[PDB]
Amino acid sequence: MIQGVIQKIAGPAVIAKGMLGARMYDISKVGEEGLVGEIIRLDGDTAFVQVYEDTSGLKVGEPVVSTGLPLAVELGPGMLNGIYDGIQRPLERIREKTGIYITRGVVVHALDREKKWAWTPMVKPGDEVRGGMVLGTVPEFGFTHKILVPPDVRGRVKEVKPAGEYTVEEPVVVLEDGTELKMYHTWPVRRARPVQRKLDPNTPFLTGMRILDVLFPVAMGGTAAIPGPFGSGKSVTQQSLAKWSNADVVVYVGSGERGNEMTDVLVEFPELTDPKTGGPLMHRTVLIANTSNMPVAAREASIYVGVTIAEYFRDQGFSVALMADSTSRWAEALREISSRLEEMPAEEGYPPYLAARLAAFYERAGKVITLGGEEGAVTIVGAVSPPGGDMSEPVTQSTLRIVGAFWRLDASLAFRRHFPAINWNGSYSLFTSALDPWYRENVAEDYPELRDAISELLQREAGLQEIVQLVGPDALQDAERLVIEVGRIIREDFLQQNAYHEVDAYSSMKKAYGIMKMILAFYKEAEAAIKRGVSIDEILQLPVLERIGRARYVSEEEFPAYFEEAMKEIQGAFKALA
Amino acid sequence: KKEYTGITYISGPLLFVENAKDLAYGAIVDIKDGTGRVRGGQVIEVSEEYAVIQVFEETTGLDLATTSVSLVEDVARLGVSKEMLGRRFNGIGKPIDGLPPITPEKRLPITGLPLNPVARRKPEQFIQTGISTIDVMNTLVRGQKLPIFSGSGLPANEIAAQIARQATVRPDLSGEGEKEEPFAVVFAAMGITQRELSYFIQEFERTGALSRSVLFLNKADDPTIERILTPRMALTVAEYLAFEHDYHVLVILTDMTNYSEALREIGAAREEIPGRRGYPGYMYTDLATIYERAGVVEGKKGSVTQIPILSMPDDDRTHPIPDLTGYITEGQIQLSRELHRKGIYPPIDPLPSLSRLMNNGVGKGKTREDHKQVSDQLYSAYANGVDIRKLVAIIGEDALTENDRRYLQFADAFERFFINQGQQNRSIEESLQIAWALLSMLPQGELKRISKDHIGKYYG
Repeated sequence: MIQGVIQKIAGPAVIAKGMLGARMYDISKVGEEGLVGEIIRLDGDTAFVQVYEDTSGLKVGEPVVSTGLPLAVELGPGMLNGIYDGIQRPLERIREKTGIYITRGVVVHALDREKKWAWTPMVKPGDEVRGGMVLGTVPEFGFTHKILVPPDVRGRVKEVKPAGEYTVEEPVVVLEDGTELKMYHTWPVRRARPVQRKLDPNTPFLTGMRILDVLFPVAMGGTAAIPGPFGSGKSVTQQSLAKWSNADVVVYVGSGERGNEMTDVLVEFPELTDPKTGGPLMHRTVLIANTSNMPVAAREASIYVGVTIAEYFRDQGFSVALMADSTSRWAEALREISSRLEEMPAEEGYPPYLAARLAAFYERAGKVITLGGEEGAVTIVGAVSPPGGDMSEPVTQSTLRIVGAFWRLDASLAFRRHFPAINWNGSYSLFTSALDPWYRENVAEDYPELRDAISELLQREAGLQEIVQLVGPDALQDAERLVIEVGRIIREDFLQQNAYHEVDAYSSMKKAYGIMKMILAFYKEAEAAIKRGVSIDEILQLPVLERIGRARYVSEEEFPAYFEEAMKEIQGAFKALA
Repeated sequence: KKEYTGITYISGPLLFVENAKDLAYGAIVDIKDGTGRVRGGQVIEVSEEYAVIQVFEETTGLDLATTSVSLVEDVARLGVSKEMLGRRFNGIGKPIDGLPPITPEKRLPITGLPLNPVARRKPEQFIQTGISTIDVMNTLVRGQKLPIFSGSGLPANEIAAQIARQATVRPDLSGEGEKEEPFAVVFAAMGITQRELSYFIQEFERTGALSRSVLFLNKADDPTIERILTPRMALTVAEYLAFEHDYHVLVILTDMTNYSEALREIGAAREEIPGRRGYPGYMYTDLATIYERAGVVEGKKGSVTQIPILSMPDDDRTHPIPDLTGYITEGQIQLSRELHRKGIYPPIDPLPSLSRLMNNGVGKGKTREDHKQVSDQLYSAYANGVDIRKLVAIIGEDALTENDRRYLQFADAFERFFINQGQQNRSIEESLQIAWALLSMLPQGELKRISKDHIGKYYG
C-alpha cells in the first residue's frame, strides 16, 4: 500500500508521483473512482500505470494507490455456474449493480461474500499442513470442492471451525503461526500454480467423438487446436466435449468475441445437460466471457485468469477441460497492448512475444500429481479463428508448433452434411504413439492395428476418388469399387456421430472397437468374395450392411451382444454367397 | 469561468497550455483568437507542466499572446431526445435543416458504454429490406451488424438510400402488437461530397422517409475530427431511441472507409506509428467500439441494427478496413463489379455474401416456414449452378448433359429475376414467390434441402 497522486494522464496511461516503494506489476487504484491499473515502469519517484479502464475525466492531482500485489484471481467456492469477465469479475453482479451497460470503476468480488457454505473440516489441531493439502470440504453443486492450503503456506493447526455454515471470508482454519486460512486464497495469474510433478501423455482424453478419440486423440492434459471457421459446427463439437469428456470440470474462457457470438454462449450453455447427473452442465463450468469493446487488458488476461482458475480445479484432483475460443482474438489483444505500450511493431503484425506467450499459457497445460498428492489435469483445446481462412497467421503456426494435435474443422464437410465436420486428411495427433500401451491394455491387444487399418483404408479411399477424378470409375480394378465403398462405410457409420442423438451422441473405445472390427470383418469377407467371382453389387446388396449402419445408434450396454451376433452374421451371410 | 492564456507552443493540430492542471483529460475546450473567432479542441493529455489540446479546425490565426482556452465540458456529450426524428444534423450534431436548435431530455456521453454480455439477447426477428438477395438469402435480423462491402465506382449510396426507404418490421408475421414497435433510421454519412449529400437529402424527402430518421451528415471538406464523432453521435441517439424508447433502429454508416481514413489522419497528426498496411494499430478496437454498439437486450422491446458501408480500396477484401470490419461484424453483403456490367442492380451476388445471424431470424412466426430451407436450396442451386459455369467456360461450349443444362438456366434467370430487381420493394412473400417459381425449374427430387411437403405447397 503506497500513496501517490496523478502527475500525468495520456489515454489509458498515467504517471503517479510520490508512490515510493511501489513495485513492478502491482495493481494500482487510480483516480477518485479507484480505476484498476498496473505499474509497468518505475522511474525515480514515479510509476507508469496502465489503466485497465477508460481514464477520460480524470484530473491531474487525484489519488493513486498501490494494492501492493500483482494481478490475482480468487480461488475458492463460488466460481462454478459463474460468469466472469477476463479479470475475474462476476458479470451478473455487475449487471445487477449497474444495468445493461458496463460502468467503469465497479467493485464487486469474484467470490460471493454473503453466501453461506457447508464446511466439513478434515484436519484437527496439532495436524501439520503443507501447501495444497485438503483442509476440508464444501459442497458446490455436484462437486466436493476441496478447501486447499495455499501453496507456499505451511505450519501446525491451532484451531479449526467445527462443521457448520460459513462464508468464504471466515477463518475456517488457523495456524500456530497465527495464519488464518479461509475457504479461498488469492493467487497471481501470470505465475503457474505449482504442482508436485508433471506427468506423461500416456493416458487418453476421452472426448466421446470417435474421429478424435480413435484417429487424432489427445492425452490427458494434452493440448489441441481447432480452426473454428464458419459453416462447420464449431459450437456443437465444442459443446459435446464439455458434456461427454472424462473431465470433472470445464473452464471456457472466451474473450475478444463478437457480442452475439459470446452471447450465444451465455444463453446456450445454461440449457445443456450433464449426462452424469441429469441436470445442467453449467453447474460444473466456469465461463470467462469477453467482447470486442470490453477493455483491452481483460481480453488478454482472459486465457490467464482462465488457466489459473483451471489450475485451481486441477489442484483439487479433477480433470479440467479448458477451451479458449478465440485464441487468435486473444492474440489480437496481445497486439494492441504491445502497440499501446508504444512498442515498435514486429514482423508480420504481431509483437515477437506472441509465441513465447502462447506457450507460457499453453505449457501450463499438463496432467500432474498435484501438491495435495491426488492426480489431476488440464487438457487445453484452443480454437484458432481467422475468417481469412489462412493457416499462415503467425498465430496458427505458433499454436501448431506447440499443441499435441489439431482437429481441422471444415465447412465443406458440413455442407455435405458430414458431422462433426473434422477433416481426417488435414487433422493429426502427436500423442498416438505413447497411448498405444494404454490402448492394448484397456481397449484390446489389437487396438492400434485396427485403427491403423482404418486410417489406411481412408488414405486409399482419399487417393482413389483422385484416380477416379481423372480417368473415370470404369478404370477401377475390383478391389477399388470395394475400397471406395468401405471408405464410404467408415464415413457414414464410423466418422459420423449424431450429436443431438440420445445414443450416438457418445461412443466409448470398446464400442468404437466393435464398430471398427465389424467394418474390417465385412471388408475382408468381401475381399475374399470378389476374388471368388462374387458380384460386388451383390455384396453391396447384403442386409447386414444395415447391422453395421444402425450400430452407432445402439445402447452402449446392448452393444456387446450386438457386436457378437453381428460378427457372427458377417460369416453366415458371406458363407451363404457361394 | 477560467480562461487559460499561458499558451507555450502551437504546431500542426496541437496547442500546449501551461498552468492547466484543472482541465480534465478528454475535456472539450473552446479556443478564441485575437479576431474573436472561437474554435474547438480536446484535451488529449494533461500534466503538471501543461495540457496538450488537439484543435478541431485549422490552426491559422492562433498565436501565443492573444489566444485563450476555456472549458466547454468535461466529456463530449449529446443533447438527445425523441424529437430528433425528421431532423438533420452534422458531424457534431448541430442543426443543418434550417430548423430550430432542439431541447434535450438528457446529455449523453457520446462514447457510450459496452453492453454487459450477460444483459444481451440472441437477435431473433428479421427486418425486411425489400431486396430479395438480402431478405431471402442473407437476412438482416434485428440486433445484427451486417455491412455492405462495395467499391469506388459502385452504387452503395443507392442501396443505402434504398434499404433506408424500404426497410420495415413485420409484426403481422410475428403476431406482435405494433405499439412497442416504432421503426426509425439513423443515417450517418462520413466524408460525403455535396453531390451525395444533395442525393441522400433528396432521397429521404422524396417519399417521406425523412419523417422517421435522424441524419448525421458529414462532408469531405469538414474538419476531420467531426468524422470520428459522427458514428458516435448516431449510435448515441440510436441506443437512446432503442433502449429507453423501444424503437427498432436501423443505423446506416456510409462510408466507413472515409471513417478509417479519418481515424489514421488524426494519428498521422498525433504522431502515431501506423499498423498493418499503414492505418492505426488500434483500428480493430476503435471499430469494435463502433460496431459493437448494436444488439438486443433482455427486458427491452427495442433494438439497434447496423449497416456499415465501405468501399474496399482495390476490391481487396484483405485490406485492413474490410478485414477488420470482417472480424467484428456478422457477415456482409458484397457488391460484385461482375453484376455491374451485365446491367444488374443492386449488384449483390449471394455466394461471397453471408449473414451469420440469419438462421435465427427466419421461420415459423418470423417469416414464412419454408424460408430457411428455401434459402439454402436457392444457395445450393446457385453454387451448384455456378460450378457448372466454370466447367464449361473458356475453351469449348456445350460440354454438358441434360440436367446440368437446367441447373444452368436457373443461374441466368436467378440474376435477371431474383438479383436484378432495380427499385422494386419486394415483400418477403413476393421474394419467396419468385424464389419458388425460380426453384420449380428444377425437378422435385433435386430440392434436397427442403422438407418433402413444403415443396408440394409452393411448387405447385
